[PDB]
Amino acid sequence: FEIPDFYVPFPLECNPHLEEASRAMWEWIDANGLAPTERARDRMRRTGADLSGAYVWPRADLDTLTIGLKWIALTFRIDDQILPARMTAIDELRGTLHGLSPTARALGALWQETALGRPATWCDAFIGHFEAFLQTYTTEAGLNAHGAGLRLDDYLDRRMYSVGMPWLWDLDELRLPIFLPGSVRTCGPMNKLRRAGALHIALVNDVFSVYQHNAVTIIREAQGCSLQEAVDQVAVLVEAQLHTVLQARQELLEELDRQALPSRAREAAVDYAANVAANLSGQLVWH
Ligand SMILES: C=C[C@](C)(O)CC/C=C(\C)CCC=C(C)C
Repeated sequence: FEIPDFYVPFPLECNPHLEEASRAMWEWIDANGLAPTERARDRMRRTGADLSGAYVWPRADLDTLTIGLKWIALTFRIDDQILPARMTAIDELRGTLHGLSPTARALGALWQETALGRPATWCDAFIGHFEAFLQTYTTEAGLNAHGAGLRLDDYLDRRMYSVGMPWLWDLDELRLPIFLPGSVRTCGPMNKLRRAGALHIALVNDVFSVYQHNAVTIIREAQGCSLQEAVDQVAVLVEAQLHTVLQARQELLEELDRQALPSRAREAAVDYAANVAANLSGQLVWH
C-alpha cells in the first residue's frame, strides 16, 4: 500500500539538550539494571528512547528532559518484558504508584522522585493517565479472548491512553513557569486537544505499524475492504484529528479568557498546548 503523505503545519522542534540528557538516561538505566544484558542494552539502544523524548519535550530544560527520558526508558523496559500473567504484572506495577522485580522497584523509586515537591492535583492526573496506559495491556489481552471483531470507537478510547501521550504531556508541566491550574488541565478544550492530539499520533503510528489492535486492521476486518482502502479511511480520521486539534487550540484561548487567570497561568497553558501541537509533527517525523 501507499503510505499517505501526512502533512502537519506545526514546526518541527527538537530539544537542544538531547546529548547530555541521553547520557543521564543511560546512567540511570545502568544504575537500575534496566538493561542487564547486552541483548537488552542493544534493544534499548535501538528503541531511540532519548530521541523520542527530545521530540516529546522539545522546549524542556535539561532537568525536565532527563526525568522524561527516565520514564520513557522505564516504559520501554516494561513493554519489552510484557491474560492472568499480564494482570499480575500490571497490578504489581500499578500498586507501586500507591506505595504498595527490578522494573517494579525502579518504577516505585522513579515515582517517589517525580512526585516529590509536585502539586497533588498534578500527581493525581499523572497517576490516572499512567495507570490508564498500564491497564491497556490487560484490556487488549481480554479482548483477544473474544471472537467478535474489535469496535473502532472503543479501540480509540483505549488507544489515546496506550500511545502514552497523556502522561507524557503531563510531564511537560515540569518545564513550564508554573503547573497548569486544575481548571485548565481538565477544561473542555484541553481535554479535546489532548484526545485529538493523542489520536493523531496514534493513528499515524498505526499506519506505519500495520497484533489485531490497529485501526487499519479493525476497519479492514469489519468492512472486508482492501488494505489500501482501510489505510485511506484511517488517513481521513487522522485529518479529522488534525482539524480537531486546530479547533481546540482556538477554543482554549476563549476558555482562558472566561477563567480570568493570572498572566503566568495563561502563558503556561498556551505553551503547553503549543507543545501538544508540536508533537504531531515530531512524532510523524519520528515515524
Ligand atoms: C508511545 C508513543 C510513540 C508516539 O510511539 C513514541 C513516544 C514514546 C514512547 C514509545 C514511550 C511511551 C509509549 C509506549 C511504550 C508505546
